[PDB]
Order: sequence, then C-alpha cells, then structure tokens
Amino acid sequence: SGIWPEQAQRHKTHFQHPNKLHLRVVTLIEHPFVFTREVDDEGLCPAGQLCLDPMTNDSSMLDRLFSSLHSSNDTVPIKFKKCCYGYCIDLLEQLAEDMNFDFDLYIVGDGKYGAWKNGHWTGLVGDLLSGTANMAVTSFSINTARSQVIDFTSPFFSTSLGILVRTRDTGEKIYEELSGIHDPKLHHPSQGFRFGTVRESSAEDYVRQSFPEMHEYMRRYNVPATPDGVQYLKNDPEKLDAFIMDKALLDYEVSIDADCKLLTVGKPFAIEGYGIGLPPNSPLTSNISELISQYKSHGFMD
Repeated sequence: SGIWPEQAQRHKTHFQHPNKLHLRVVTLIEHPFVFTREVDDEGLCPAGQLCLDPMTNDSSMLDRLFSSLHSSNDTVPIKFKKCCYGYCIDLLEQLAEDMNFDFDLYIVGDGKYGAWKNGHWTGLVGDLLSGTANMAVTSFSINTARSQVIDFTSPFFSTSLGILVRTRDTGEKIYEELSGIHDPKLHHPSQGFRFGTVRESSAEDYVRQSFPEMHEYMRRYNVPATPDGVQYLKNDPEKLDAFIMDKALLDYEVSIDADCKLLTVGKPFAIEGYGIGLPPNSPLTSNISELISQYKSHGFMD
C-alpha cells in the first residue's frame, strides 16, 4: 500500500506522470459562446466550467487567480465564481482531452476584443502582447492591422460580417435592402439610419481604418455587449438600426428571437475568420493547427 500506482492515484497522476501544462487562456463575455451565470451552494459547475471574472483587466489579478486555482486554498468568493458553458467551453475541453494541457479559463474584465486605443492595444491583444495570456482560443475576428502584432493561428470557423436590421412595418413586409459594404445606403445614413457596432471590436477598428468619417455615430452608439444590444433592438423604442457583426455570433440571437424581427441578410462579405491569438516562439501552435485540421476533416467541430 502506497507504492502501487492504482491504489495511490487519488489526488495525483497515475505514477509520476507529467500533468497538464498550465496555460493562460482567455475568453470573452458573449452569451452565445459562454453563458455567464451563477454558481450553486457548493461552489462548483456541474455542466459549465469554473470560470472566474474579476471585473477588471489586471495582470496581477489574473496571476493571483491562477495561483489560487492551482493550489487548494479556495479563497475565491462565491459571487466571483461563474459557470461558463457553450461552444468555447466544449472546444477547450476537447483540446484539453486531445492534447493533455490545463483547461483553466478565466473571464476578462473588459469583455471585448480590443482595438487601437490611446496608441496601444487593449482587451485581448494587450494581454497577448504583455506575455500573460498564452492562448486565445475563442471568438476572435482577424483584423487587418491586428494580425501583424500577434501570430493568429488557423481559423477554425470561416466567419463573415453580417448586417442585422429590423423588419420595418409597412402590402408585403419590407426591410432594409442592403447589399453589403458597397451599398450606397450603408455609408451615408438613409433617412437618419443610426449606426451601431460592438465597442472595441475588430469590425469597429476595420471601419475606423477604412472610412473614419462615418465612425462618429458608431462611437457615440457604443453598446456594452452583444446581448445588451440585442435586447435593446428587441425593445419597443427603436434606438439603433445597424448591428453589423459576425454571422456566427448573430445566428444564435436570430434563432432564439421570439419576435421574428432580427434576421441576418445580405451576401457573405468581409471574411474575417475566428482566429486564435498565440505569442511567437511556441511549439504548441503546430499541435493546435493539426488538431483544428483534424476536427475540420472529421466534422466533429460542426
């Protein structure tokens, strides 16, 4: 008793087996990808993952959270513990099972992508450039000037930008006959067409770098998050009109729309791609690429 590996495998590996490599993975606050909810009285997540949100994008805070999670102190408060579940959690679990690495995932304080602000990068790009975060396996659109500061991995899902407008009540029901970026009514507000986008996102930076003259309305109509904007659009007072975002993020919102008003129309344009940020000088990039290729070939990711 004590020397046998099966009898001793209670809190450690089988027999001097290399445990999961502790990595720093970060995710967003988007509900279609990770549904932020509360924990039970025991402080665990049976269906979701033990994701922590400190309400701040501080490197020391996440360092302390990872130091407390590795040890058995369990000093995290009750209301700080969250249960994240969705596509990102399942993908991270599959990657951890197929590559044997630690699936510790924390919630970023800001909850957005992070565009060029104050002459630097915020959100996830700032954490990737600082050196704290090691992987960025989540919804992350590849921008023009953003893919040159960090090494994006192979996009697991070829996403695109999709216009999300409401069906104006008219004798058939009419709507916004938009064709895409080349549409004339998209650049100039057609009869006071309010422009709205996600704050500190890739599409926002793309619009600011392409045509900054129409970015004032988008900056003044910054929404806190995607579900908040969806709920504001579904509300009776029509405050915003344009909700251009990724197609995969808005598909879940259109599917659960009980009002049959929000829908994604228009031809697929501006292929962004859900990239994965990863700092250079890392041998795990090839393994992640091979795993993504295997998932796309087998079809289990779909």
